Amino acid sequence: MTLPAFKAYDIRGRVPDELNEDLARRIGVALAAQLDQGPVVLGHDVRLASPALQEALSAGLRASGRDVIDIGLCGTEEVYFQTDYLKAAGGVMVTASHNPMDYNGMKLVREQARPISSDTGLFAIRDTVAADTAAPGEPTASEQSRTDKTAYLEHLLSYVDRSTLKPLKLVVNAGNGGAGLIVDLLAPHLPFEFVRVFHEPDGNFPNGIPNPLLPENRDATAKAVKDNGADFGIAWDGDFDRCFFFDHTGRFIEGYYLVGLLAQAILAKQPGGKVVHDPRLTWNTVEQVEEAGGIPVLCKSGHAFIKEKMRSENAVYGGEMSAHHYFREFAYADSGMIPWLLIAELVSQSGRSLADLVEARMQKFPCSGEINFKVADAKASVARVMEHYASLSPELDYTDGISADFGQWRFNLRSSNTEPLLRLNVETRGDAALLETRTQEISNLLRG
Ligand SMILES: O=P([O-])(O)O[C@H]1O[C@H](COP(=O)(O)O)[C@@H](O)[C@H](O)[C@H]1O
Ligand SMILES: [Mg+2]
Repeated sequence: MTLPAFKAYDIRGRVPDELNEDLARRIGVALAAQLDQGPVVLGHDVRLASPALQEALSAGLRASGRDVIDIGLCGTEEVYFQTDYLKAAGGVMVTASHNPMDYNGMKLVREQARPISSDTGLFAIRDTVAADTAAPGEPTASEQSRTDKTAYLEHLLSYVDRSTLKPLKLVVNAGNGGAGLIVDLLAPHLPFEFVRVFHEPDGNFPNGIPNPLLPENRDATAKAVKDNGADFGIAWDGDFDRCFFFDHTGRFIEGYYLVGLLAQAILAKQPGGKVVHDPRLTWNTVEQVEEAGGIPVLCKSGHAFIKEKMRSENAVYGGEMSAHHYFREFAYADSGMIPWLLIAELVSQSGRSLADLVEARMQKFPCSGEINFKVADAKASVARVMEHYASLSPELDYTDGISADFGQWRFNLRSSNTEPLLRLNVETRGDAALLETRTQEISNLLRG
């Protein structure tokens, strides 16, 4: 067989059977053989096993003559940022992001924080690790501790005009992951009044694993916003490369609408820029990008496709509906911090609530949300859907699965690249009734 921890985009498995210190050391050795010359940045999240896995990675890297730059406990985006900023050969973040207690993992990047994925080196590393029975060598390179965050913090703050910010009251919910450290380092430089929820880093996760999409976790941010009259609320996953927004009513804002909102915010600073978006939900993003004078660029779903497209297009911003936001100035990488700073600046400058910034867009382009289906035969299920709709002659696009545009409504239906699932997204032109009837019709076809 093959090591199951090696996934499409990263390494993730249960400790110690799928991932352990020995495997981590072998990954470090194998990674050294894949990178161009230079040092390697290492960081880790709040999980209990994360430091020991990073230490093993470092031991393997240094046995292979790689200098290591230890940036310590951090968010994933800090590995991306420091890898690029320090002109490193590559970087590894030790993290399980949002997963359970017995699980950990790694996200690997090369120069300029370019992704290393299954077909761009990650499976090559897997195969090297799988066959490596060599004795651990001893270190031939050094490790340096670089825990200064100053350049990262300055970079984050450079996205906003601090003189235009208003003293908004913001709920912030780190979910006992790592985001609170950065909020607290940014706070002396911002006028906001923070209401801190689940703020302390705690790898035992007393308040639940850090996954703001779980309704019970969602409600903790919503309640804090409502009870404190906050302007909005922000929650992060554990490694804080995703952020999640709650308006002043406590309503969680579906991520689709943030792509168009953030695109408009960025285009005010970089006029005429290209904006990359995914194919799942599109109409609102295309319109808002064009209305702000930008050029929208359709791209297959997945961070590696989006980053590659942004690079080839010099795109200023790219966004996925699923809370991933990528910024050219940030080494084309995703940040869970830049988005809320941009939104706080937009609320401050415009005098409009976050609710009102999105309300008309949500009415104009209602969407189903991503609905997942585990079916007996995905290919037969997809064929049942396409046969049912054939007589309507939709405009079809195979950029990523099947996109079908019927005029007043459209869907995207695709197989996940990460799990054996079918994923459905539907949207309409301002018609909630059509959205529901079509979503239910497709759902019935898929399950039949
Ligand atoms: O959810 P994550 O953090 O693993 O995120 C990863 O998988 C997601 C879902 O991919 P798919 O729909 O093909 O399964 C991608 O959108 C995302 O860019 C990628 O970083
Ligand atoms: Mg994450």
